[PDB]
Amino acid sequence: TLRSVCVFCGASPGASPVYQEAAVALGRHLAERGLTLVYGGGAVGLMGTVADAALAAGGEVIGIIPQSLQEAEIGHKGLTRLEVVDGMHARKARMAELADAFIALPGGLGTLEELFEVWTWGQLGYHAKPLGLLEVNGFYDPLLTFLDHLVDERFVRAEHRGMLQRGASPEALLDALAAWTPSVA
Amino acid sequence: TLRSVCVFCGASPGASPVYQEAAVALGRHLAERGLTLVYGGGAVGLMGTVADAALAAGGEVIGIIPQSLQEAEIGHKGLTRLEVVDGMHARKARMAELADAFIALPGGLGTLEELFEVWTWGQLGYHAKPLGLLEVNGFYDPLLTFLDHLVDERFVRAEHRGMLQRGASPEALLDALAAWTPSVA
Repeated sequence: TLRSVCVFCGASPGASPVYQEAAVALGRHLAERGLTLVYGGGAVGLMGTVADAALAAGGEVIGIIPQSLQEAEIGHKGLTRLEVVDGMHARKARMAELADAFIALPGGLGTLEELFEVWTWGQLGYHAKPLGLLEVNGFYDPLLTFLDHLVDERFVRAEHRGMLQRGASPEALLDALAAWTPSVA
Repeated sequence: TLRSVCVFCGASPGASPVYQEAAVALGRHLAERGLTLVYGGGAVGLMGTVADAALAAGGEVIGIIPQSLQEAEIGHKGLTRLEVVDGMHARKARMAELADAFIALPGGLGTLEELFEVWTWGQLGYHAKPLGLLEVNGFYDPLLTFLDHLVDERFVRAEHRGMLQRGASPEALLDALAAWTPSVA
């Protein structure tokens, strides 16, 4: 049973409307499902979009932001709660602490470092929470090819590769996350 | 002027001899160049290989390991120094502190989370040190395709994308890192 899902996503909006459309769909779906959205607390780019969509649908949203980005004034003013913490490391740990699962929408370097870090925490046995990519057109295609090469070349175990789900539909991806177990090897 | 280079690389050896051959070449080259090798301090997989090759060539090697991995007994016993620190976050920060540049050899999830984190630190203006991928056959090919998609889709700025160099030759990659400046946009 999922109750809260942490979403990682770009601080930019992306070069085309498809990214914002996916963000909207994800945000709306989480709220419709009774799930709490946990995220980095921004009002810019896809961060803004996913939070606004969840809020507009009546969902609870918890933003977790380091003081450094907060005084850079990027912080959302309409959330259920906006938690200001001491540093990026504390931020990521808090986000993970409150989440039952993790979803990456498209984003850049920060989105990817968040995802790979939480994934590594799973690999190392710090949590057993599933992760997933919300696919938007072919955005994640080459990353997926790369990630499967890691398994073929034996730098990543099949069971750790299997912590990462994927789907183009928020409903189908959330279903996969909610049901995820190491038993389906 | 580079004096120390931090290398990120797999804790596994990889499915074929090409990975270890590259690691050996990199390690040897750093030492031949008078550069200090900074790394995660392991004796397993490509970590072991790069360190051994640098040591065999007479180079200085500094390993930085969290107490948690140290008491999991993966720590190299023949380095110039092996620094045991408090946590993964401290580890990464120390590694960055001692490094003038960063190189990723092939690896898995941990290698990638290290790389993307240090890259993000650069993007955010915490350091202005270059990063590079040591290419081994077509290993990094799909990652590179993905990374260029991030720029096309405007989730990553061209100037931040340009902090990451690449090369199949340790000599040519180190040359690119040593010379790197934001001016070559």
